[PDB]
Amino acid sequence: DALASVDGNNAHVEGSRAEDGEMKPTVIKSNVTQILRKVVRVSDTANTTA
Amino acid sequence: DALASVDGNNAHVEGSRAEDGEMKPTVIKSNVTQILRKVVRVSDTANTTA
Repeated sequence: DALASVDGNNAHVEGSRAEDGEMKPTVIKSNVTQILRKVVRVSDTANTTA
Repeated sequence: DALASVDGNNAHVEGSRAEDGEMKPTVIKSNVTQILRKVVRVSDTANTTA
């Protein structure tokens, strides 16, 4: 919700009222996860010795 | 029933997949009966003779 860059040169009289304020909303930024995987298969045949 | 015949070549690879195998069923032996009959007849006269 960064502020507004409408700084400008606002100058009004005292005996007056608002002129269409510019309230800005928020900004949503979303993301998504990622799957990681590691597999291991060992052959007990080649596992004869230690 | 009867166990599987001696294989001799029961050599399998290391870290391999379990083969489907082989399951032989049992044998149903069946027999039937036989009727034995012995007949005799004496005409009420040879039975009275001495």
